[PDB]
Amino acid sequence: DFEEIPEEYL
Amino acid sequence: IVEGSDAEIGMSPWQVMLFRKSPQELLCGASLISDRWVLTAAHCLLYPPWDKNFTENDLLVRIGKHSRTRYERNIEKISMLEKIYIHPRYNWRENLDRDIALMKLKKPVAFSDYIHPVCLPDRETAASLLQAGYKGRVTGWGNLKETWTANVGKGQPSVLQVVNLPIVERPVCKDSTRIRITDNMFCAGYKPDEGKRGDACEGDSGGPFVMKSPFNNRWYQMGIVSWGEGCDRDGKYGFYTHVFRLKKWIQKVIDQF
Amino acid sequence: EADCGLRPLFEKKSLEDKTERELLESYID
Repeated sequence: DFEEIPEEYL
Repeated sequence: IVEGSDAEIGMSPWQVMLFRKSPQELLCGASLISDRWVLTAAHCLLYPPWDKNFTENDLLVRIGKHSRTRYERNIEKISMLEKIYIHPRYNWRENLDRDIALMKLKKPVAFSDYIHPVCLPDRETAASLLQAGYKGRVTGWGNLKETWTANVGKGQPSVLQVVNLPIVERPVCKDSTRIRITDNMFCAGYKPDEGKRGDACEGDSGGPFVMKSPFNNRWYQMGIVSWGEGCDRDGKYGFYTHVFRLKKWIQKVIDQF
Repeated sequence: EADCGLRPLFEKKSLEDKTERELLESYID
């Protein structure tokens, strides 16, 4: 694999 | 999805991906029935047998996707869960009866060319669409094969996959499993002498089994990807949650009034 | 009431998808 999503969600 | 095809863009605007935070991974499929509600399979959130028990904070919901792994910045929408509801009589111990569950989004999502809700059936619709022989359509990002040679390829698809399967006669379903099927399920797939194949597979669960109404031109969600014995095996079929019967529960949970 | 079931890039644009007809024909058999 996955491209990284914004971390605010992680 | 086994023996499927790449979906066209915007083909299933109601298709939702259930994403896990850490580890980052694809949990299941799900559908958008509205501006704030998502319909999925219960066994995606809770299945003690495997110590599976997700909570509102462990997941993410990604709506408007095509590619499985990409982060489609301009098109997809990433939502957080506000509350999860599992059918009180979900039987994960013997047959996964009533394998249904709703999830309430924290904030409503904005519809688009890529994000649009699917319809839920009414009595007559269910009544006339849910007939053996009639074809449905399954969609997902799950396994392309029941099994495969490690490191020699990729069991997962790059983009959303799609497959059209026919509904099978109850008696036929019943005689295909030693499992106790209920009136809350239904089976689909081609028969051995049918000359065709296709099935949902691990990763496709929670996904929607939809049908198109020739009279009103709208798509209806008749079932949810539930369970199955392997993937694309002859003389075996896939089991789907009967969305029409569990409707009162949905009704009761949603409370639009 | 709320609209649903009508794909913005399909139904609404008067276009159909590649295997949509297999669904439709399955009714009129």
